[PDB]
Amino acid sequence: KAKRVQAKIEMEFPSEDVAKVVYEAVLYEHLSVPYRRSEIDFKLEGKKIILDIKATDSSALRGTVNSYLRWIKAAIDVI
Amino acid sequence: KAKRVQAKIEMEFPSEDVAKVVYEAVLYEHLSVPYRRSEIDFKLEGKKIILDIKATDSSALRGTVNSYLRWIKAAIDVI
Repeated sequence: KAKRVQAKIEMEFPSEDVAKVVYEAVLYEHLSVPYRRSEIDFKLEGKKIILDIKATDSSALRGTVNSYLRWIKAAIDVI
Repeated sequence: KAKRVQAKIEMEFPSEDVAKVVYEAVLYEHLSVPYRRSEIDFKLEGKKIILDIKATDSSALRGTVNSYLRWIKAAIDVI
């Protein structure tokens, strides 16, 4: 019985060409997944990586935040 | 190499008094656990709940949601 739900993550990194890097690859596995759950407007601008999300509900979200915070570490791993 | 990582969350609920129950459960659970890592600012204000989370890294950020989102979703099921 949970209604409208929204999440926002920012992250800090060493080089912009290391935020460029982390942001720009997590993107290719985000474009490579149609049928997402449930709403996203990821974006890098500096050395921050910005993640804003939405979920029909409490868990339409949690498993997705998981999904991408690993994917974001999975990206830190090759660096 | 993820320097500081932060997620602000907001949940809107049926009754400004059905959310008051969840706060209280979770808050209890967030507080029947001193030594609680990493950083959590739990504030019920209105029909909305705002879970502020500051962490050491993506991973820190990550698991300090699951157990806490899965607490919220727990409170939800005793109603």
